[PDB]
Amino acid sequence: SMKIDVVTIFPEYLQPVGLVDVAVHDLRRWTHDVSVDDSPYGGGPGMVMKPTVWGDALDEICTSETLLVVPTPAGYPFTQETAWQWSTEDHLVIACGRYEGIDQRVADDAATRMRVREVSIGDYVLNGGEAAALVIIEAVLRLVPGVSLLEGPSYTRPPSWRGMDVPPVLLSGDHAKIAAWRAEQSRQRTIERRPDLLGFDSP
Amino acid sequence: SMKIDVVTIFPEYLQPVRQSLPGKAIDAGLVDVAVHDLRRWTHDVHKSVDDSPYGGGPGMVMKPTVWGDALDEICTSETLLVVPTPAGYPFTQETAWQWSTEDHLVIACGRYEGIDQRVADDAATRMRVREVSIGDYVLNGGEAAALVIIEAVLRLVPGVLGNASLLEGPSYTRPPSWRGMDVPPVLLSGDHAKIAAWRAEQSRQRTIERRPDLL
Ligand SMILES: N#Cc1ccccc1Cn1ccc2ccc(-c3cc(N)[nH]n3)cc21
Ligand SMILES: N#Cc1ccccc1Cn1ccc2ccc(-c3cc(N)[nH]n3)cc21
Repeated sequence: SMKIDVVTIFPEYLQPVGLVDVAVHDLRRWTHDVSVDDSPYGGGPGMVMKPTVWGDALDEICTSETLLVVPTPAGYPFTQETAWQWSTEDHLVIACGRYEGIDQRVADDAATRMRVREVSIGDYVLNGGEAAALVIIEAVLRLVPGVSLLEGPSYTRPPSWRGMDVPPVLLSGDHAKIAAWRAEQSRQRTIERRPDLLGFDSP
Repeated sequence: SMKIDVVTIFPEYLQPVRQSLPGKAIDAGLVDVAVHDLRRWTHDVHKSVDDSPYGGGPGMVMKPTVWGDALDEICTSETLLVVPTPAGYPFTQETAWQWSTEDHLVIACGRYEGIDQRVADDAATRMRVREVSIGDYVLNGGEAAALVIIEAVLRLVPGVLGNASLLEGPSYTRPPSWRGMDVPPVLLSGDHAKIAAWRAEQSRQRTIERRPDLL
């Protein structure tokens, strides 16, 4: 059983979402004035989300058992290992930022009462945490109980299509030769596309 | 001026993209994102898009015949065909910059255990094809990857999304004190050379702790 709460100023973006419940919360519901952001101390472009509104939202939503997940380009890497680790958690809260990010004290304050993970889902920049939340939720939930090397190419019928043949070994019924061909394809694809996974220099 | 076509058996998954597009960019003809149900190109009454893998194994593989027809209709020789896959080349910020000046992206979203490899291989004989991974984790299908790619690319196209190496360090804003934590005094010092040096050291420390691979 897992509960996931997602906090965002764009709850609509999360629409693409019994052993797991997912709830989406509008951050603005915790404002009192009739502004969630302000200019950065020390200068710089763009705006930063104020800690005040976040603190009130997280106070209500989180407990000491919560794993608070904060997407950010500056985070620790979120990998399949991370997804395995989080798949056995009772409660994930995903705090989705916008603008140029969230005041650091939100995470620092939260870490005084719960576990906090600032994470990056890849080396590119999004406009906010929502797309990262969808990625994290998908990668985690498919591993929940009750639900290295790159994969090689896959094929299905027909055996010949547009004059292109399925590799004959896959039609041979020889499990050992198929196992070996697939292993070779995987290691070949890994060296070509992700040499770092095998301990070699990146392009 | 960019056209993006997304092909998927879950067209509603792409709803957040069409939502996050400012009307001004659309009416200025800067961008157009269209989403297509793959089942429109199925051949049978059961609208089949998958079939068992040659060589055996778990799960299912998406049929080449259906994808071939869809891409034939949607793509041209000028198309950059983007195919998300856990086994792809890494999609990075550099990739996003490169793709941001393309006239036509087509994103082919797979499900099940992926798409028959002949689809990409056939397409590559008449257009540019890019099999890409967005990170080292496994999704259920290509749609969340398409969302990430579209957002990372379109935020680099001037005026499209409303937005205007070492890791970035921490950021702070009002109030100067909150739950017992003060904003680092240096940021309020008005010594802008010192602030830059402080920020640089924060970046260096954070990169060491979180991403030593970058050093
Ligand atoms: N933060 C930040 C930030 C900093 C500088 C420029 C733009 C942004 C946008 N942004 C605001 C919230 C937020 C959340 C997560 C991502 C994110 C994660 C990955 N892996 N890429 N992008 C980005 C986010
Ligand atoms: N392919 C495949 C596959 C292979 C084995 C197990 C599960 C899947 C699921 N799947 C089907 C389509 C598809 C597309 C993109 C991703 C994807 C990309 C990143 N960076 N992670 N996951 C996954 C996709």
